[PDB]
Amino acid sequence: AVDFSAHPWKAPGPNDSRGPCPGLNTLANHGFLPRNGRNISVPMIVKAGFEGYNVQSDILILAGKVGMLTSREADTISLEDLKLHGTIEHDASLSREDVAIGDNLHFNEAIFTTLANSNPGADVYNISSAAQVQHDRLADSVARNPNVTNTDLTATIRSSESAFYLTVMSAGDPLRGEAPKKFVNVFFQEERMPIKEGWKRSTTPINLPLLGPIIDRITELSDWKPTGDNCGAIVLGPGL
Amino acid sequence: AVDFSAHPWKAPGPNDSRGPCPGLNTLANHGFLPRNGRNISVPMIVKAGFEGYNVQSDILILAGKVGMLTSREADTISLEDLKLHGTIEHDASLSREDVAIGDNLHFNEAIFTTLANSNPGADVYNISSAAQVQHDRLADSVARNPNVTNTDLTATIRSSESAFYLTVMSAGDPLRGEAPKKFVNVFFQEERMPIKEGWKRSTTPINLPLLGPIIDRITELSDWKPTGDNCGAIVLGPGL
Ligand code: HEM
Ligand code: HEM
Ligand SMILES: *[C@@H]1O[C@H](CO)[C@@H](O)[C@H](O)[C@H]1NC(C)=O
Ligand SMILES: *[C@@H]1O[C@H](CO)[C@@H](O)[C@H](O)[C@H]1NC(C)=O
Ligand SMILES: *[C@@H]1O[C@H](CO)[C@@H](O)[C@H](O)[C@H]1NC(C)=O
Ligand SMILES: *[C@@H]1O[C@H](CO)[C@@H](O)[C@H](O)[C@H]1NC(C)=O
Ligand SMILES: *[C@@H]1O[C@H](CO)[C@@H](O)[C@H](O)[C@H]1NC(C)=O
Ligand SMILES: CCCCCCCCCCCC
Ligand SMILES: CCCCCCCCCCCC
Ligand SMILES: CCCCCCCCCCCC
Ligand SMILES: [Mg+2]
Ligand SMILES: [Mg+2]
Repeated sequence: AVDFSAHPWKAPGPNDSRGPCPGLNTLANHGFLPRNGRNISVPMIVKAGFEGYNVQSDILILAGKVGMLTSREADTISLEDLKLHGTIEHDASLSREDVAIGDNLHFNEAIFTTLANSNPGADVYNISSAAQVQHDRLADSVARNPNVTNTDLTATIRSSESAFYLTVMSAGDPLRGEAPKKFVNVFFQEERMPIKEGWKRSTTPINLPLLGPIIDRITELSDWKPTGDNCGAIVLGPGL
Repeated sequence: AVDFSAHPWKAPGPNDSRGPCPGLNTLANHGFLPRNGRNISVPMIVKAGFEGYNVQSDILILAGKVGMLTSREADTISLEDLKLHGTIEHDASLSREDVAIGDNLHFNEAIFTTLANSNPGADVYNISSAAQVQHDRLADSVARNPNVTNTDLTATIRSSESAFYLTVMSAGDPLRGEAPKKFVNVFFQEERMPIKEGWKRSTTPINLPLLGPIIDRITELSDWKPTGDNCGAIVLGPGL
């Protein structure tokens, strides 16, 4: 059914739509999603995320339908549409700059330094390192971004994203909440599945029951606190 | 051309899905949407709203994709899913009870009394009557529902809904912001297009540019103020 050898990595061209999400960009760069990054529906995302990563429909339907709000189309997006600030896209990203003081769309190596340097002395990233990175990235946004938004919702989304890189890029059981640095680094820096380096699609389904306790533990270890508004309101569509 | 003779009203059966929205219920009762009220996509809503009412894609795409959040499916809903409180469904409805103190799903004649009795001495409802109804419905919820939610967002949705019945059920130019009581009453009470009573689909497109000034004027005349935190956060999916 799914043949990874028939899904080679190819660099996106200059008119291939790419977004702020390394998960979806990586699927597109391997043809699990359309390589042009356009006309993508939630069914397409569900199937691509299952085939590529063994991520289940529960989280992809929930996230996907929120992502659909970022376009002007009835049932599709471009991947670039997802950069719409305050729908899903948030400050204190792991690999992108805050929209008020920089580029909220493209991989940025200087931002990524915090993650790349985390968990000193080990060859994996794990739940405690992930939490430390989140704490540090939010401190960076509070220090440098006069428009910073930090809410219960953005904090949960951020922990979700960390749980994603820990699980989808895992070597063994994604339950363990740890992933080889060499796999995660390739994922973010090149938006490529690190097949050559020894990565394989998880044989364990990654769903909400699995991710939940990981998300909550990342949040707990990150020493997160409310800083201001705390209204979990999302942007419901472009140009409002 | 649209043939309404090909789209007769039929009462919903006991396992036909129906929701809190008279607009979409009415389209289903005429087969513009599936009579069973199930497996409804945003494209289906766009086409049905155009064919039945001359409502354009701008508002239906925006509202439709928010409505999709209420189901567990990738790109469809059942009409009943739309009852999900705090996505679109709100307190101080025109024809339904608040969820905390009653049934937020079915037409309720006692609630509907306020609208049915508005604009005394005219045979139309109009912008000032619609505003008075909204003021009175909200006051009712504030008096009887200690859990009332009333925010910039719910207030905008409410004025949008009033603008819809004023425009879609109009006799002449929907621009005028007035509709025969005999048409509107059938719309709410029977969820039927009042063809027998003389109604015809608008020949003027109903879109955001047309609705916007009507919405804003209803709001202005309604002497509205927020309740509590005024947080415009929506519920992003069922069972959270
Ligand atoms: C419905 C599916 C998905 C949608 C709509 C989606 C959307 C997004 C968006 C909008 C962001 C930017 C958040 C920000 O940093 O400001 C993002 C980030 C991220 N997504 Fe996805 N995503 C989805 C699925 C996935 C999958 C399957 C993975 C797999 C690992 C993933 C991993 C990530 C990671 C690691 C980030 C963090 C990037 C950063 O902080 O620099 N996502 N996602
Ligand atoms: C197509 C034209 C539409 C018309 C004419 C229309 C009309 C209305 C009206 C008049 C109400 C208020 C009922 C009341 O307060 O008792 C209402 C409520 C509602 N409509 Fe629609 N609607 C339309 C489209 C939509 C769409 C596309 C969605 C979502 C996909 C939607 C979802 C709802 C919901 C959830 C409510 C419940 C709000 C509440 O009263 O608590 N409607 N609609
Ligand atoms: C998107 O894909 C659908 C089939 O899934 C196709 O009919 C449609 O034309 C495509 N959209 C565009 C704009 O190319
Ligand atoms: C993460 O790895 C570091 C270094 O190996 C270790 O000290 C720490 O206990 C680990 N944390 C978790 C949650 O496994
Ligand atoms: C961001 O903050 C600055 C300085 O506090 C202020 O001038 C500006 O209005 C803010 N911009 C936004 C996006 O609200
Ligand atoms: C609505 O109708 C009433 C009675 O005919 C009238 O007094 C009122 O001015 C009308 N308002 C608008 C906005 O047309
Ligand atoms: C109403 O709000 C209060 C807030 O103090 C809360 O305790 C209660 O559970 C709410 N009731 C309902 C019906 O949810
Ligand atoms: C990209 C993160 C997923 C966004 C989905 C919003 C709902 C809350 C977070 C998902 C896990 C609880
Ligand atoms: C008939 C009820 C739906 C119409 C209005 C919904 C608009 C969605 C939210 C956008 C900001 C108000
Ligand atoms: C959210 C969809 C309905 C919006 C209509 C209310 C305001 C219209 C004019 C305001 C200018 C931005
Ligand atoms: Mg970001
Ligand atoms: Mg209601």
